Amino acid sequence: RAAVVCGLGSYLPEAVLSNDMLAAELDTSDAWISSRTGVRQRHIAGDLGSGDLALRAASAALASAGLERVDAVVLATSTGDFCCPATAPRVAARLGLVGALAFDLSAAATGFVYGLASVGSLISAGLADSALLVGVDTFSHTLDPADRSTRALFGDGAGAVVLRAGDAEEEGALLAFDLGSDGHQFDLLMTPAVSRAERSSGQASNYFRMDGKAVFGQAVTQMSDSVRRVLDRVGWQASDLHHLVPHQANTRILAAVADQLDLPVERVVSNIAEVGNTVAASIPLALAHGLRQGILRDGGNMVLTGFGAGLTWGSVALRWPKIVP
Amino acid sequence: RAAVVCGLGSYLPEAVLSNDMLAAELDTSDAWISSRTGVRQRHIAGDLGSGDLALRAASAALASAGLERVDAVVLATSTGDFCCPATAPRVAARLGLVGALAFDLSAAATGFVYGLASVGSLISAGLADSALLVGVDTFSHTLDPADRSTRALFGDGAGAVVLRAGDAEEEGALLAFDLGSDGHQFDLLMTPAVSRANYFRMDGKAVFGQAVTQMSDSVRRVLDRVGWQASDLHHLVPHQANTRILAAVADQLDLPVERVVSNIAEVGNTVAASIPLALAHGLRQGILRDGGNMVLTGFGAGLTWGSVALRWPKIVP
Repeated sequence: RAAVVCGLGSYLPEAVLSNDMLAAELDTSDAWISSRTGVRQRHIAGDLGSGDLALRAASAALASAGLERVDAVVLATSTGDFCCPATAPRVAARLGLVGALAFDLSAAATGFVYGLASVGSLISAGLADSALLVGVDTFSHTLDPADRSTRALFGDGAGAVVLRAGDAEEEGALLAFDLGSDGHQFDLLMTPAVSRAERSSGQASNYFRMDGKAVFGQAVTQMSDSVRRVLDRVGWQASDLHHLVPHQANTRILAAVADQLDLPVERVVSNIAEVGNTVAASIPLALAHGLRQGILRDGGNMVLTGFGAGLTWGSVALRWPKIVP
Repeated sequence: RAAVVCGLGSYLPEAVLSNDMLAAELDTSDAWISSRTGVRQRHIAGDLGSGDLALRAASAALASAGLERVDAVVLATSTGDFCCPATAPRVAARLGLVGALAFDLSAAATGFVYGLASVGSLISAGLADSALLVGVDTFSHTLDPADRSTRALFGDGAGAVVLRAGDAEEEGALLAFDLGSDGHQFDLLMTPAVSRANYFRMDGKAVFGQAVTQMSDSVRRVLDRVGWQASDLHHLVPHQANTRILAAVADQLDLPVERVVSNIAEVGNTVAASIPLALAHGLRQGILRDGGNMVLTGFGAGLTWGSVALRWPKIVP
């Protein structure tokens, strides 16, 4: 009993932050923003929360799958609408799926990969026959207004897939996983929790921070090595890969991952220039981009891979199924 | 391939807020608190976060299982140490684990039950051979200091089990599940995210009816799935919502309260930690029957609910 991908959907908020806007706001330049990140625009949730974005992505994903019900709704997010409860139950209800198994999973930029492991396993174990997994984050709400580095990189969005029970020989079946963590380096990427004083005031200044230099080099190796492990597990060489869909960490990181694997860079699916780094949403948003562009091959050998806060990392191998755009 | 419970552990913070202390601070009474909630004391985390409590609970559960290591750590919590990342990776690291599969799961007071489903399924599907599940919450950090209802009810703590790969015939095997939600009713139990430009609140009256009805129905559904009647249960171990809710669930299910495991008087309502802390209490008291028919059940914010059936295994304290 396998878990099979059978639907894809996504949603990006309407508002866009350009380099020109960001340069004007923070008294910097267009050059600096592109140079450092290669990101030219990022979508900004504004008054919308992760729940709102997830709802739109999930509805589109259900239409894609040709299904009007699923047994489970899981959100991979670090930017839930509340501290308590999870966002997933509300999203499930707003999809007309009251009664569904629903919860949020926290694994930062590796959330979508961990999400696939969790939902895929629920289906394989017989606790659900179908599921929505939504990778969604609204990191823009959590950025320091004065910080040009993070504001240049991060954007908001949601991407969703539908999984169903199936056979391991079907296109879209999740074939092998690599999953890990290194909590010894937990402090490298962080958005602190609100203090009790901040909760009392009704104002928090708990902003996302990252050690950019320390994150770059490690991110490349972490994802490259994780891909290699899953390639070895499924019996593929790097050359057998048609599609590599990494967490869109930064512009340089994506090509650097290909370099380590001696994989042609053109095989890396990337839209980081148009949407920025959307954390848990990055992989399914990149998938949606590939599908829009007709890049994704029916039955093509594919690996999805992530690395992020925790630290966390992981990869999943599958053959890409026929998905309705 | 089943997931089998093979260890139990817990940790309560040292500090205790007694009814007498709370009565003194908010000008109420032991009588009012005990009548309303059934709570007589509760443990308060203070400077310790959920990560600290989870580490201690986890270490105890490993020792209970006779293991130094497992493949995975999941924390069921709504009060993690950070907004990003999860707390589970740090816990796994400090336990000396090897690149653990690690994340936090959010399902409020149903978190332990959802956790067993997620962790159990990871094991059953072959993604892990062993795992720690920690139900941990420090709700005291999120309560309004002037709110007598929530401060009377909630306490802090962590409880953990070890699960391992095994056979469905083994004692401790997770036998059947029920899991659900109703997000249309999300506003009944809530801790808002704080704006960067908000304490926990509950609608107690509305929550009471839903807690009783959803926990009762969830148990009935899981009983049907495993093939037991309520009268076959040796133990029901519910989320410790409050004493009146547990009594109403027992009556609704035609269960004697004597078979409902509860330590809410001693630890209060600890959200995700409530079920494993109740199990720990039961084992301490010598109440738990070796191989006994057991259902764990939760309901909470989301709204969420769910139940798991298993035969309780021989765990040596």
